[PDB]
Amino acid sequence: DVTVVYQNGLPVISVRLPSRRERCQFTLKPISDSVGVFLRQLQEEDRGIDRVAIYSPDGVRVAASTGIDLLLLDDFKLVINDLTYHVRPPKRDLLSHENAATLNDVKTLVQQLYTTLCIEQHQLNKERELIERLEDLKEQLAPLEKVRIEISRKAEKRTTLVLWGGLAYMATQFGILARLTWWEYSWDIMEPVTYFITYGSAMAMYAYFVMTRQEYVYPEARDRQYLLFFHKGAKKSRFDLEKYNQLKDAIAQAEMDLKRLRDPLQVH
Amino acid sequence: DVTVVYQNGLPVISVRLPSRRERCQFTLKPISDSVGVFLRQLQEEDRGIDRVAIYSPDGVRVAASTGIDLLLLDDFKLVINDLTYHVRPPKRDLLSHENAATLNDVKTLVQQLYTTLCIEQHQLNKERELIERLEDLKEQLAPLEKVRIEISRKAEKRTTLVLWGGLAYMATQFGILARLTWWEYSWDIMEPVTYFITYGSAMAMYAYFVMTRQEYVYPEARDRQYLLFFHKGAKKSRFDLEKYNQLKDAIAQAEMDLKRLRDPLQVHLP
Amino acid sequence: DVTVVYQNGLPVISVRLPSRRERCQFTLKPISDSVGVFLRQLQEEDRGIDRVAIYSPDGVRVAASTGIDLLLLDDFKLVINDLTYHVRPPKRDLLSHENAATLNDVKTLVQQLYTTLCIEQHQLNKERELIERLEDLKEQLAPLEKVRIEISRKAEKRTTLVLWGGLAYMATQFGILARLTWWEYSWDIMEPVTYFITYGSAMAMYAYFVMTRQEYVYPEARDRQYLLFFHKGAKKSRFDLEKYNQLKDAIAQAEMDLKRLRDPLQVHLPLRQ
Amino acid sequence: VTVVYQNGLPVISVRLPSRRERCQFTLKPISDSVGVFLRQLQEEDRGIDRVAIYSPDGVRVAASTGIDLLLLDDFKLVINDLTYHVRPPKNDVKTLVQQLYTTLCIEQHQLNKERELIERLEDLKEQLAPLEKVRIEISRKAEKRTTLVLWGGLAYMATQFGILARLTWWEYSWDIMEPVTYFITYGSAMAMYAYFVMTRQEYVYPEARDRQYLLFFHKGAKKSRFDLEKYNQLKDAIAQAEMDLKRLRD
Amino acid sequence: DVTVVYQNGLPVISVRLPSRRERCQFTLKPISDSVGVFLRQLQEEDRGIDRVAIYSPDGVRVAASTGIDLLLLDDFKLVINDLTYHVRPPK
Amino acid sequence: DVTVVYQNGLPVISVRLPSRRERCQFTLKPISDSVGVFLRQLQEEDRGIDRVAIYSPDGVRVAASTGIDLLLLDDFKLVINDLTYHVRPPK
Amino acid sequence: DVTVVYQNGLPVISVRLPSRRERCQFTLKPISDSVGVFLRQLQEEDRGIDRVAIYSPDGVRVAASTGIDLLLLDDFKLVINDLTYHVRPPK
Amino acid sequence: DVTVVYQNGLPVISVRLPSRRERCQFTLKPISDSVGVFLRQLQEEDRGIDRVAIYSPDGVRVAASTGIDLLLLDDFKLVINDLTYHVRPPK
Amino acid sequence: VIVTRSGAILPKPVKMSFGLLRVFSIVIPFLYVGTLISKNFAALLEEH
Amino acid sequence: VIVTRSGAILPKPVKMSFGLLRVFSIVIPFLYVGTLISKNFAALLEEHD
Amino acid sequence: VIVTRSGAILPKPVKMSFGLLRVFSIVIPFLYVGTLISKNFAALLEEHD
Amino acid sequence: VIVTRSGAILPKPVKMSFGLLRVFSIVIPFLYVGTLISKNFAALLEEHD
Ligand SMILES: [Ca+2]
Repeated sequence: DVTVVYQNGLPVISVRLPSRRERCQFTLKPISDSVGVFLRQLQEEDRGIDRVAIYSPDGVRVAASTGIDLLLLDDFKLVINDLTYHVRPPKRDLLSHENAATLNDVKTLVQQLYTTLCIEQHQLNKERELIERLEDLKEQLAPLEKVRIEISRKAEKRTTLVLWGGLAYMATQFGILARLTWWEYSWDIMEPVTYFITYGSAMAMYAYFVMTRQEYVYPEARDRQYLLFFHKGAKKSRFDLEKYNQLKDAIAQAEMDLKRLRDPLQVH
Repeated sequence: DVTVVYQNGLPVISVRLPSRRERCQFTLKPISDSVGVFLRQLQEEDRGIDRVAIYSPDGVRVAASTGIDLLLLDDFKLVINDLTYHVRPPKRDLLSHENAATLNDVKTLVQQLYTTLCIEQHQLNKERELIERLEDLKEQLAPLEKVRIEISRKAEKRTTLVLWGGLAYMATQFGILARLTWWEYSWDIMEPVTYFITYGSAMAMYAYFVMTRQEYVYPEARDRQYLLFFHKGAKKSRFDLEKYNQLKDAIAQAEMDLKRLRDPLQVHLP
Repeated sequence: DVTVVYQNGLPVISVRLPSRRERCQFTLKPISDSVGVFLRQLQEEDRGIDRVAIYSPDGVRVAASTGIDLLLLDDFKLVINDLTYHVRPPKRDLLSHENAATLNDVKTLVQQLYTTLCIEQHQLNKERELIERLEDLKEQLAPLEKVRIEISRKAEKRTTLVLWGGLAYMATQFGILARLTWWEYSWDIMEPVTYFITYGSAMAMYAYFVMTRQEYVYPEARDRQYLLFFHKGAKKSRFDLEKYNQLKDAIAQAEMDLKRLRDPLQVHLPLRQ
Repeated sequence: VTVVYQNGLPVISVRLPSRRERCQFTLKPISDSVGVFLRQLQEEDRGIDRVAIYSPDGVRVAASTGIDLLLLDDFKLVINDLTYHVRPPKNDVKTLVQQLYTTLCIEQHQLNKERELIERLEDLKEQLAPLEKVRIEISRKAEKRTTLVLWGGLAYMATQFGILARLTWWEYSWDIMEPVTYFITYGSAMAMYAYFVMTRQEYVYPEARDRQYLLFFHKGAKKSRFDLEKYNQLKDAIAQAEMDLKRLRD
Repeated sequence: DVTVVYQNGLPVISVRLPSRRERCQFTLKPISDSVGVFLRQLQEEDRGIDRVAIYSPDGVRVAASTGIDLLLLDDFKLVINDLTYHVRPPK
Repeated sequence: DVTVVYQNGLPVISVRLPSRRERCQFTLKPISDSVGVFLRQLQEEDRGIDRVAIYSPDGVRVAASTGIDLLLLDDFKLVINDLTYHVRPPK
Repeated sequence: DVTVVYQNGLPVISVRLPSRRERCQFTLKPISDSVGVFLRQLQEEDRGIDRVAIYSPDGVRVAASTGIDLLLLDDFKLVINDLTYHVRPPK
Repeated sequence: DVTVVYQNGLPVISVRLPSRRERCQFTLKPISDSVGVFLRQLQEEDRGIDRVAIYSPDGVRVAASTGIDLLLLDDFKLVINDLTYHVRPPK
Repeated sequence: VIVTRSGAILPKPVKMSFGLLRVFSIVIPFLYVGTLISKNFAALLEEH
Repeated sequence: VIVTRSGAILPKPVKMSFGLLRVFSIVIPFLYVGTLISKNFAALLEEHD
Repeated sequence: VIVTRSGAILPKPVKMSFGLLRVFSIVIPFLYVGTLISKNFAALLEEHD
Repeated sequence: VIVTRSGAILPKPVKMSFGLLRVFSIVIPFLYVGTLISKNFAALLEEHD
């Protein structure tokens, strides 16, 4: 006989092939496969089938365009070579053709399966495991923070010593010309010296563009100098500078995954 | 005896082969390969093998499109030529019978409800509705396009006239200040005039900041001039720019939603 | 006698075929199907059909790429090998004005219940196909980078030399005024030239803005000149570049898709788009 | 032999016995297998008397398995007589029923959240107004005190012009006030550097007034006892609710 | 119906092809043509047929390498798609 | 009007070509050629014609695999798109 | 059951094929045909049979180059798929 | 055990093939067939075996065009995949 | 910078009410009171 | 600025048609206008004063 | 600038503790050092050349 | 910005190929060529008159 039973979410159709007289089972996908793919998959399995076709129970051939899901709603007649097999094992037991009466069995099944499988404890287990990871990551960083702060507190002082040294440079260069050119000296000698200092500053601000590949602005130079004092100063203390920005880029993702899990809009 | 060992989260099948009395191992993924790919590979590896089959514990034949993880639940017979090897992979399934029948009864009923009232056709209907609404709004943009592009080329021509009239001003000063330091005066007379012009310029660049709340950057004082000429022209050309703005804003949302719906990672449409 | 019946919200046509002399039934999709492959299916069901045609009884021939819902309202003529039929569909009612306030939400609920059950064995398939496609695009990229590196070894070098040449100009203009004011001529006769060099610099900075819409910032100038030298040299080496940047965009799209696929496969949190 | 896929491809390089040539191969993990690997190997050279890849358990692996299925473990590479060991670089139903359970409890939960979010968005706007009435007046005072700084800096710009303009045309000629007019410019440069080093911000015009605005606002926020820590909490909690109610719609 | 005519010794078989219902006639060299040639000409002229066979003693099946000079001794059934024409030859 | 000449021991078919108005001739070895081989040749020579058929015994049609040397025993209505050529082969 | 009966100087073999459950006959030319051709007229008359072989001394296989008449002098076993028919041709 | 038996005036070699663990007998026609025909009837009959050769003077591979009449006068060690069968001919 | 991300056009830029006279009727008295104190200071510098 | 986010190369930017001719054809005549507009200025201010 | 994208108010920008007197007390002493270093370099340069 | 959004630290910026000792020896030879061509011109226009 030809039967079909639902295993593992899918229909399984058994059939009796003519050559070697042995049965076979076909596990066929209802939503994607047409009834042409199934009749190709029969002839793949036993090449001795010349004519194989599927009939609606009232005559007409169910042609090879329709779906398996459209075809397992009602019964049908399989015809292999000469024999017949009228197969009516689909057994669609749902007798409603109604919306809510069929939908409210799904909540019964899912709410039974929510209680039988202890899943709310699994959800709280995952919500525990995430912070269990995050507090390991907060403690790997915690003793090694106290050398990064040590390097930063020195590089800050060196950058501040650069900045006020530059302001002292301008405070001295003002005073040299102020002392000379008003009363100690002439004015008409200190005019080209002034012009050439003002042009040499424009030359050095271009040499800084050449030697650095960026523009000379005030807050885009002291940050470069701070970082260049940080990496040299952290060569000497040797605290695995790649491990720090490897650890931060994992705590900043577990911390985001906790925010995306605890989102009160969706019940996780 | 044919052995199956789980290695690395995958199966490994060691088989004795007939054409050379040796053993070979086959590694295959249970999520993509099927029965008819494993027997095809076993058919490819040796030549003297000429009949291959996989049976059930019963006599029935497992076909050539069954998934491997739908085959590694129970033990199974492998038929090579005239022998019959019996294989028993380890039962690891960890899901009881009612706990494997309930979710099955959910899946079959959801599939029947999906098939019964053609949900995929209503699904394709929504994409049809979006692809018609998007076109009927892009067509309503088309009368305003010519009305925009004429006032836009007008405002671009006027701001081009303004930009070149800046440089004409920049040159006609350099002519005056070059004649009168060298020909019919000297530099001792026109020395402070250049200083007060270069200081009045630095004060007018502050008055520009006092009027409009931005600095005198060269593109930033071009975009403002162009857009202000655009509005003072487009008021007198008398088209309702709110119907341009609202509709052009609605286009890039009704298309972004369509791109979100045609996402090839997030299955909605077949 | 050819009938079009609506079963389960779908048209089902029963056509008589000449060879096996049997009626066959087609389940046509209304929205996502055309007439030109309906006729292809009708030819696939029976090899005996020489010519098959279909048209409105007052027009000439309905063409391909016509949706079924346009065709499926007139009583239209069908033509098989030497025979003619004229078929009429039934009129369709509509209950959806009040009765489907539930039903339009039922459909959207059951579609969510399907995409809950479906997506697990889809994400893995799309991820494996995508990681195959990414390596295909990498293998196709790997020879073509050689001509690009060959161009960018030289178009970089000319930009470096024009930067150092500008610095050389800025040095020589410092020199030729120093020697002409401290050794040969006065300062008080080479002062207006000294003024107009600065003024002409301030005017050339404006003419650069009028030519191309740039502010003339120092990194915004060499990175405009580098692209001009690069597309100059791309004519010289006859490099094909649209395939290159299209291929790079096709790799970046796959990288973005893998970055989104990291989240449901490993964290089992929802996906964003 | 060695395996490095820093290139994206695992570079293997093997030599046959008694050759001089250390041939290197490119093999994909996704569309390459053992078979065409051995074919690319054996079209090159002549020492193809034997070729095999055994497992570390001695057994032959089949020549149609995947490369990423191969190099994830070790393998004994065997050519005609020589042995190369390789050192390469080394609940799903519960989640489904959780997704299937939370598919049913969204249509009620979003409706249970929307009215609560409308309730809180109304209560916070009830909270806001007796603070907003004070804040608009304090902001108006800060606006007036900032505007009187802008037009007062314009006054210094317009007064320095006059004091440099009367001398150099009536009393003190240009040749004995030009050093004054250079050093006012250089003192205007030193002050622009000192504003940088003293406030850690570049001296640009639209940021300096929005620096002085916040000073003229936080001097007046305490002197009229505006509890600003309440105001930037309510203004955060309204917009955070509104971004959620935008998400409940689509 | 099927008619077989000895035209100067050469047999000519007139069979009604079921695609377009007009008869077609076939002529056979009775030594160099076998059953496998005649049935291939049936499937090659008309293409709407997909099963054809020749049953001589009314029980069993003639193979695809019998010469027609051995088949025309006796009467044989000829099946087409769902039809069974019993042709009687001249002797 | 068709007049067929036997030549070198084989017939030479003279066809009025009705699209481009000429009268062409062929050379046919009817073992590796046949009737349908000839019907290919009229669409290849005169590419302005599309419908062609051969009705030999004044009733019915010939296959596309019978030889012309086997066709010599009967007349044939050689018909092209909208015409008729009711000719008898040379003997 | 498989039988061999002489007809007009050629042996006729009647075998029951397993795809349809019909009997089929084969007429062999014993001198110019080998066993390697008789085993190929079974698999194309019926594509459903995949391993067919002949055992002449009832223990060992016969390769596919032995002439048909050497096989016909002494009885043998024809194996089709899984069935073993024990034949005995006469003198 | 490779055996050569004369019957009907012809040698019938019996070889054990390793795919199906069972024997296979041949039929050699020594005047017509050469060594190469006998070597082709091993890789045709069983496609599992892949290297085969003949060592008659115990030293060398015998040439691929030797007649069996120029082979059976001594022994010939036959190699299959890795197995060596020393044969002895009847005289 | 003239168009938004969606291709829409930016709104009309703001201008202060009657403003050019507001910036022009401040510079002139502050240019005269920068001129008066010039003489008021210089005629005392040329005495002390 | 050279490469995009993906790694692709930015297209060749536009250059103005007859641009460097159009800058000098506006500089030079207005240099002559700024010459003639103040050669006739000092003579007039000397004639009146 | 003054208002966050939600609508809040930015906190107070940090001034330097004892702000202006550090500038006023680095400018003056190095101005006197530049005062001394000019005349006591001119006293070297004027008499040897 | 020296610290990214995840709190990490930006990579090291690099000085180029002893640039300090070749900018210093490219600003000098062009200055020497400049004073040479300036003396050449200030003599050549005196010889040209
Ligand atoms: Ca001066």
